Amino acid sequence: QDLPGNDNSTATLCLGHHAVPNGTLVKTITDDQIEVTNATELVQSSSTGKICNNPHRILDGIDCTLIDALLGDPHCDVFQNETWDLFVERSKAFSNCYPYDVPDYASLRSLVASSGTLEFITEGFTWTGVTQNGGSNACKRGPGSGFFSRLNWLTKSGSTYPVLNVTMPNNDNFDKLYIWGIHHPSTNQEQTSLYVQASGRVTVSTRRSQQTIIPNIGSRPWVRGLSSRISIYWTIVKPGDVLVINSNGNLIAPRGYFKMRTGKSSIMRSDAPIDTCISECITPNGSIPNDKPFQNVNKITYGACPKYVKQNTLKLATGMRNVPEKQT
Amino acid sequence: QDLPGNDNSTATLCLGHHAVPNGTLVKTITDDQIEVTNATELVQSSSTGKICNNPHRILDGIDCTLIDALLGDPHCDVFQNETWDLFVERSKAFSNCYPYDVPDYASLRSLVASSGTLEFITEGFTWTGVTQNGGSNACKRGPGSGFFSRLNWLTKSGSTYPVLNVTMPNNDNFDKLYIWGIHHPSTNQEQTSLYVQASGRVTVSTRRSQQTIIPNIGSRPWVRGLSSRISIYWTIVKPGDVLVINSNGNLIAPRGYFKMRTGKSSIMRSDAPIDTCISECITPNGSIPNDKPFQNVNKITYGACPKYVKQNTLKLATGMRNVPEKQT
Amino acid sequence: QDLPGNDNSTATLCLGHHAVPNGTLVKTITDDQIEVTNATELVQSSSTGKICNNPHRILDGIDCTLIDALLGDPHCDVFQNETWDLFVERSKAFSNCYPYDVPDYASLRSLVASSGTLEFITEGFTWTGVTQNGGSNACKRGPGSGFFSRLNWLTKSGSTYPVLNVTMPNNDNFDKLYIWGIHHPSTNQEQTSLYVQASGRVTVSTRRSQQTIIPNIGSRPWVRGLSSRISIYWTIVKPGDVLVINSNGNLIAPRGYFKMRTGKSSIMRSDAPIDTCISECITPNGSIPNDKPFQNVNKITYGACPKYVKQNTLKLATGMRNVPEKQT
Amino acid sequence: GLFGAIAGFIENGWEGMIDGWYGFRHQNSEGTGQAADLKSTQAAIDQINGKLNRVIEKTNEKFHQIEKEFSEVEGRIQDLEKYVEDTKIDLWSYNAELLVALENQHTIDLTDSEMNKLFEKTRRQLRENAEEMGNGCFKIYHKCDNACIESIRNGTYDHDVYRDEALNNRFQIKG
Amino acid sequence: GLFGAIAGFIENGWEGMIDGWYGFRHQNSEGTGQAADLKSTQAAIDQINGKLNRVIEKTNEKFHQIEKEFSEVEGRIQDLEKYVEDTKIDLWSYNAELLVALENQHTIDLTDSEMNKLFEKTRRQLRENAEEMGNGCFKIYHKCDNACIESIRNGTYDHDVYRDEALNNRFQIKG
Amino acid sequence: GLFGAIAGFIENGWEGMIDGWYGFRHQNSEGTGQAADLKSTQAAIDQINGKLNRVIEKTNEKFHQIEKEFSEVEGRIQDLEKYVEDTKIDLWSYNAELLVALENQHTIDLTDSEMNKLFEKTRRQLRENAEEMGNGCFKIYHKCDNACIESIRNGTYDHDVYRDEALNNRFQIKG
Ligand SMILES: *[C@@H]1O[C@H](CO)[C@@H](O[C@@H]2O[C@H](CO)[C@@H](O[C@@H]3O[C@H](CO)[C@@H](O)[C@H](O)[C@@H]3O)[C@H](O)[C@H]2NC(C)=O)[C@H](O)[C@H]1NC(C)=O
Ligand SMILES: *[C@@H]1O[C@H](CO)[C@@H](O[C@@H]2O[C@H](CO)[C@@H](O[C@@H]3O[C@H](CO)[C@@H](O)[C@H](O)[C@@H]3O)[C@H](O)[C@H]2NC(C)=O)[C@H](O)[C@H]1NC(C)=O
Ligand SMILES: *[C@@H]1O[C@H](CO)[C@@H](O[C@@H]2O[C@H](CO)[C@@H](O[C@@H]3O[C@H](CO)[C@@H](O)[C@H](O)[C@@H]3O)[C@H](O)[C@H]2NC(C)=O)[C@H](O)[C@H]1NC(C)=O
Ligand SMILES: CO[C@]1(C(=O)O)C[C@H](OC(C)=O)[C@@H](NC(C)=O)[C@H]([C@H](O)[C@H](O)CO)O1
Ligand SMILES: CO[C@]1(C(=O)O)C[C@H](OC(C)=O)[C@@H](NC(C)=O)[C@H]([C@H](O)[C@H](O)CO)O1
Ligand SMILES: CO[C@]1(C(=O)O)C[C@H](OC(C)=O)[C@@H](NC(C)=O)[C@H]([C@H](O)[C@H](O)CO)O1
Ligand SMILES: *[C@@H]1O[C@H](CO)[C@@H](O)[C@H](O)[C@H]1NC(C)=O
Ligand SMILES: *[C@@H]1O[C@H](CO)[C@@H](O)[C@H](O)[C@H]1NC(C)=O
Ligand SMILES: *[C@@H]1O[C@H](CO)[C@@H](O)[C@H](O)[C@H]1NC(C)=O
Ligand SMILES: *[C@@H]1O[C@H](CO)[C@@H](O)[C@H](O)[C@H]1NC(C)=O
Ligand SMILES: *[C@@H]1O[C@H](CO)[C@@H](O)[C@H](O)[C@H]1NC(C)=O
Ligand SMILES: *[C@@H]1O[C@H](CO)[C@@H](O)[C@H](O)[C@H]1NC(C)=O
Ligand SMILES: *[C@@H]1O[C@H](CO)[C@@H](O)[C@H](O)[C@H]1NC(C)=O
Ligand SMILES: *[C@@H]1O[C@H](CO)[C@@H](O)[C@H](O)[C@H]1NC(C)=O
Ligand SMILES: *[C@@H]1O[C@H](CO)[C@@H](O)[C@H](O)[C@H]1NC(C)=O
Ligand SMILES: *[C@@H]1O[C@H](CO)[C@@H](O)[C@H](O)[C@H]1NC(C)=O
Ligand SMILES: *[C@@H]1O[C@H](CO)[C@@H](O)[C@H](O)[C@H]1NC(C)=O
Ligand SMILES: *[C@@H]1O[C@H](CO)[C@@H](O)[C@H](O)[C@H]1NC(C)=O
Repeated sequence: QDLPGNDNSTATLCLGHHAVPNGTLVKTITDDQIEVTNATELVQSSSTGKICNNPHRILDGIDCTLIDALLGDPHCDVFQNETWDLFVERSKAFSNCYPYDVPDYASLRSLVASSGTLEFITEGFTWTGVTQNGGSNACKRGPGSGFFSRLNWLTKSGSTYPVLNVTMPNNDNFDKLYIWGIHHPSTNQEQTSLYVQASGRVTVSTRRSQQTIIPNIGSRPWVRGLSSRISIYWTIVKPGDVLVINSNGNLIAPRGYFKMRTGKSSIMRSDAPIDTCISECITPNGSIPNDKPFQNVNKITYGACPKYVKQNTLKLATGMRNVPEKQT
Repeated sequence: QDLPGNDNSTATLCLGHHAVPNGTLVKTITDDQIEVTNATELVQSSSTGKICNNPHRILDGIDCTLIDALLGDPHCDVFQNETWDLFVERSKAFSNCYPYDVPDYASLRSLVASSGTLEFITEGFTWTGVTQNGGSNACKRGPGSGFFSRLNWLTKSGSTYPVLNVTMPNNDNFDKLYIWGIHHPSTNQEQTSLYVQASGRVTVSTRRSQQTIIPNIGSRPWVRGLSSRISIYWTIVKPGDVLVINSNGNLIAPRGYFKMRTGKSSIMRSDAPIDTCISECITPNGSIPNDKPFQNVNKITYGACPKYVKQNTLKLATGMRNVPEKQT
Repeated sequence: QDLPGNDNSTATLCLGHHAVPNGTLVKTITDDQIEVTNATELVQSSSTGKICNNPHRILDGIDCTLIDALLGDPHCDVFQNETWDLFVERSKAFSNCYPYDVPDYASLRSLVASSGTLEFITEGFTWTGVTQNGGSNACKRGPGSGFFSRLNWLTKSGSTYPVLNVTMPNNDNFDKLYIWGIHHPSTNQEQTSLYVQASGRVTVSTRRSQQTIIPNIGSRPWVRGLSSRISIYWTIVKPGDVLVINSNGNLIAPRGYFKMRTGKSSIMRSDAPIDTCISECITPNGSIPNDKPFQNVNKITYGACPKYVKQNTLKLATGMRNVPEKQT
Repeated sequence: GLFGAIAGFIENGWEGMIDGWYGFRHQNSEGTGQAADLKSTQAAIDQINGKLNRVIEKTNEKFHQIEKEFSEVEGRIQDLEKYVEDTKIDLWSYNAELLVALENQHTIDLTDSEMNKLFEKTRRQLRENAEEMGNGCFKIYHKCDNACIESIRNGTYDHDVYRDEALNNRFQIKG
Repeated sequence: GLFGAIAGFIENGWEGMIDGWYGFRHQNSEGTGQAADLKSTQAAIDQINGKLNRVIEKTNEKFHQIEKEFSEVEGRIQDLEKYVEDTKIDLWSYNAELLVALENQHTIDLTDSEMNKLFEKTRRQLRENAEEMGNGCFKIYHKCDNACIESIRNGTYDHDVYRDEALNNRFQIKG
Repeated sequence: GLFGAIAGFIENGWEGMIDGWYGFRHQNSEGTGQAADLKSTQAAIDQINGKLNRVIEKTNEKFHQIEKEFSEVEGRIQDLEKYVEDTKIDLWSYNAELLVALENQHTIDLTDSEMNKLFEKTRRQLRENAEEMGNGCFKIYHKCDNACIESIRNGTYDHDVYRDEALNNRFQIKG
């Protein structure tokens, strides 16, 4: 080997690991505060406060709710034929035309909201024997009286309101959404003055369904100078089917159809400002980054968003236990 | 160093762990019966059999359902202006006044149940031209005829029932719940005898909504001597809004409003006895202790309760594997 | 002690583990592709394409939907008093009798579907003063006119339709399901021709409930030669209760009751072929084996089935890490 | 379990040890004796309690909810009410079952670990003076009276004090 | 994995071993051979089967439920029907994905453990007669024929029989 | 944690080590030095990143859903809407909480393991030439200059080169 390898010394080698002066507390199966070298947060808890207008198509409703934009309140005429990935409805929106109510407002708002288009096609309905285009001063269009742009108020002609019985075939290859309605007079006098018959009736049907609504006379609260109301209804006509509208008074008639589509559109109530930036995840509190798996900003989301959780912090340890060498 | 250790002997040291004669079987990732030194049960599976009357305010309905207590069945007059964290409804409860039905009984029962108060304010409705305070012998109050304490049955005066058109503004800063109704005569004779018009009509509305209900004449089964029925309806009027009640016959009118609130109240169907003890968790089978994380007593709970699970036992090992030394 | 005698040598012993040339990639907490010696699939992803007719009782609807089979469309007379664990409805099914609509079609289809029997008991209703057994040419039974086998169309006798007021007690110890209906004329002339009164009315009630439906005159689309429609309704009568049917025109009367039961029956829309084999799990795509815990064939299942998951493969490692000698 | 001490290289537990979960049994110049080790007993206990406490952490409270028992047959809506609750119950039942399975699995490896950690610790301390008999017992190769055994248990044993005695005994012998 | 034997101090598996999952390879003055170890092979297999069985334990059965495919547009109620089911599917999908992740993670550490437990067991048995070469091979310092190798594998090896031979060979040498 | 090296037989971490997570400090002929070990540092880092990546794997996207904030009191249907969402939130909250708990628990045992694996690896390499002082330090019983220390760290140390020097120093002495 060598010869008498005599140098009798020894050495010491010690294994160890790092430690940091700072260090973060994380939860465990056995402990709920244990300090680790490093951790990363998994709950996103803050919004930018602004709805980024990209990548999705945000339509700002300004002072229109989607239903008034659909019906055609004069002040919402801006929205005709408009489209959206997300329609934002503002707390300030207001109606300002004839007083109406929609029996299942929630379904009609949902149904239009996810269709995502207000594309309207006018059809040639021929109303014979009634006066068309009735309006009201509660729905001023310009200096004059008006009404919902997409609805046609029919009243008597001369001394008679005939039994209207019209039909419109769905000959296209898509579903047609028809919004129609009925007028509820305040007084029997009002009823006979407008529709002659002392009791109106609207029956709208297809091969698949039928709705017959009869009006209801009586005073409601004064809203924009009026105690009358009109209630809104909707009928979807499938390809190949046929619409038959039959009325003997009080019909607020459709002027055509909205076309329906199938996509990712939705609606959101939010007063957040829209801004120019790209963000996938929208929250009514403004966009949030979807880098983290969970979020605690809002349970209402649209887009690729983190999963809403009750917790506002959850730290994933990304380092060993911190056992400091003093702590400095 | 030291000198001759004449004797040079050895020693034996053995490390080990305890074991118990008894020992419990627990489930694992790899085994489903493995015996451990000790375990603790995580599924609570027994009730005391009694609803502790503390900490929540239990109201025992005795022989009143919440809806009869709300309407004011004579025998439930005990409950006027009462309040509850939990209203217990008993299987024995019975109605004993005019036969009625509530079109969405389930919503009205829910709606009142979580409001948690039967606080009633009487308002000055002025009914002109009709006879007020109608009653019936099926709703005996004392020796005489009666009706629901919170409802006012209007019939004609002399030879006429006028068109009632009244209004009551919500000027307070809270929502008002109005319960009203309509009478369905058995015969057309009964209709004209009471309400003169051969067809009644009730329209109750606010700025936001309207309900027009028309009665339905016909014989129903004899219930407490009667084939007639009254159907109950409800209208909430928001602050600043206004109620308008308009009828031309068959109106069962409100005497004021119940005030609504927002809290933790609910309703429970249970025949368990109430007792004096404190328990946070209530089950229709009686209170249960919420020390364990899971429970298997009932899926219906009120209060701080364990999570209902299908399992009736789940043992968490709180000790090592039991490897005893004797045979079996 | 032991005496070596002569040899002086050493030996080498090496511990190791197997490895396979092939080997499967599995996901982990720390890796998402790590190769193991062996794995097993936990997501069932393929159907046989056929509904095995065993162990459950599959009833093939052929060209009848359950509601037409219930009402008694002539072409569905095959199904009278039939029973099922699963009623399969086919995409090809068609109605071919009087045009009808069912206001809550979805509930009636559910309600019958889980009852699982079409057992019909005919009861002795006595209709005095009306013509019974009305039929139509849109519901041909044989060469002649007909109508739903389980319904009885009443029209005037001579010059009068009386007020029908009949009753049928539930004296048995089970619930009785009564399917009844109302006829909606196309024209007022049609109304008076058939039911004399210009406005019909049907009130069907028990001690617990009442439904009063009034008909609606008007033209609907021509369906099998007709613009009229009949709407179908249902009433369950509990043991001890009593049915009272009261009408003054337009009643389509029940001929008896379907008896209800409580079991595991359901309905499924599927065009899969039924075949003879035993399979516990049914999917509208055909039966699938329930050996695996999760499945990805369809979210619609009947029977003992694996839990539907979005994933189409999930491999459970059943072997160690594969660290081969050469490569993989 | 994972470390193979409990029900592993240590053949069985001692029903006799009542004063702690892990411990020592010796034989030495002064007779025989047993003693629990309280540091590892506490380590094992503290972990198991921590684990236990985390599982009993807050029952969340719920007040008005949906109806869950119905007396009439209603159809579409009541079917959803029943389906929302039944899928909620199977999901929480899954959770409970997987939770105690993972937990128990870990509690057995945790206590197996503490057993093995005490074994290793004792090993390290005895240095060249003892040999492992492979059943959890060390053969100490020097005269070790009760105070010597006490210092190994309370962790103050100085191997140097006995190393030449031990090494002579352990190796030299006759080969 | 956690114990660092498989794909750790043991370089790679043996594609050659077909008769069991863990085993031995030796070279002695009489020849060379290989042999599976069936006790650890079975231990690893039994745990993995147990685990496997618990996962295939009961498909629960369900009969009438809610509709899940609709042909008309209805609004509020049908939106809830669709939402109840989609949140049910994402929750079960989460469970499946987390379950095989935890499981696989554990199956690798379990088999790594068995590998290391067999290594330790063999270590303990050879006592002062062998040294660890650090790659899972022991250098046995005494003449060990095939019967000697068989006794190490079947666990009956008596170290005392060879200790003086071994210690002389192992230490003495020339330093 | 399970292996008992970190906050175990290794008393505390070194705030001084900035160039890696695990490492060596020595004291020798030419002095006292320190050095991170990059293979174990990377092993620990790669596992923790893999784990981290799996958790940030796809936010799934959702578009039209149910309403979750209401302004009127409606009864039965709105109660279900609220109940579907609240039971969805408590279930996802449960999942998040249990996920980071299992994860963290494992990240501590994983890094404890790597610490212990490096300790074992160094042990195996030094063979008969060093003794464990029981606090993570080996006492090397032969003259080991800085190149000697660097070969132990870079894993090329040949024990045979020093074995007679070491064994003489380590045993012989005077007993
Ligand atoms: C039925 O009863 C209701 C409630 O009493 C009557 O409603 C009230 O009718 C008056 C007269 O039209 C309304 O007056 C107008 O109010 C506006 C705003 O203050 C003001 O600009 C006009 O100068 C006028 O005062 C009043 O607002 C309205 N109140 C409500 C709550 O609707 C209704 O007229 C009665 N109808 C019949 C036919 O008896
Ligand atoms: C319409 O048809 C129904 C059912 O046939 C008739 O109902 C029945 O009417 C009679 C006479 O009022 C009721 O009699 C009562 O019986 C009780 C004992 O149960 C007795 O205490 C009373 O003094 C009285 O006699 C009978 O209960 C009732 N049955 C049902 C099921 O309601 C109804 O009278 C008919 N109405 C008309 C206008 O034709
Ligand atoms: C009310 O308006 C509707 C729609 O215009 C009318 O419906 C149509 O009525 C005609 C005459 O009965 C139907 O014609 C028949 O069609 C069948 C199939 O082609 C054929 O066999 C007959 O010879 C005849 O042509 C037509 O199909 C029907 N169309 C629709 C969509 O229903 C209805 O007649 C009007 N009613 C009144 C009272 O004015
Ligand atoms: C109160 O006066 C108005 C109004 O609403 O402003 C005038 C209006 O006609 C003009 C000049 O625009 C008239 N429209 C028609 C079609 O008759 C309505 C209608 O009679 C009531 O609204 C019925 O409820 O009443
Ligand atoms: C059958 O006799 C009674 C009754 O119910 O007891 C008498 C009752 O008046 C008395 C004396 O209390 C009367 N009430 C009124 C307001 O007319 C009612 C009512 O006519 C029917 O209930 C209509 O359906 O009928
Ligand atoms: C169009 O002609 C028919 C028909 O449906 O075929 C003839 C039918 O009677 C014969 C001969 O079967 C008749 N049934 C009755 C009970 O009157 C109906 C009925 O009047 C309408 O359907 C009302 O809507 O009309
Ligand atoms: C802490 O962990 C996160 C995620 O692994 C990482 O981005 C960050 O750099 C770490 N901190 C340090 C100081 O390494
Ligand atoms: C809406 O779009 C349709 C389809 O192209 C078109 O015919 C119609 O005139 C449009 N109207 C408006 C106001 O844009
Ligand atoms: C988000 O918005 C809701 C409702 O507007 C509010 O209660 C919540 O605290 C907000 N959170 C954040 C992080 O903005
Ligand atoms: C068993 O475990 C439970 C919970 O840790 C504890 O209360 C009980 O005292 C234990 N049993 C014994 C005998 O230690
Ligand atoms: C109910 O409470 C209101 C409000 O204080 C009170 O005015 C009313 O008279 C009370 N009536 C009864 C029966 O307590
Ligand atoms: C609780 O009550 C329900 C219904 O009353 C019953 O089926 C259940 O078995 C009871 N369980 C216990 C533990 O009381
Ligand atoms: C792979 O694992 C499955 C389940 O344990 C088993 O059936 C199969 O035989 C295994 N493959 C081999 C080659 O052992
Ligand atoms: C249906 O079953 C009932 C009950 O046994 C029987 O009376 C009736 O006649 C049956 N009808 C047919 C067509 O099977
Ligand atoms: C099952 O059927 C559905 C609808 O018919 C289809 O989209 C799906 O891909 C099918 N899957 C299999 C495995 O057959
Ligand atoms: C350890 O044991 C020895 C012998 O009993 C005693 O002198 C010494 O002080 C003990 N040390 C501690 C810390 O108990
Ligand atoms: C172990 O191996 C030896 C040599 O083959 C043999 O004599 C002995 O009986 C074996 N023992 C067992 C239990 O197989
Ligand atoms: C290890 O260290 C020695 C001394 O510095 C050096 O000669 C040798 O080449 C190193 N080997 C490697 C692979 O770094």
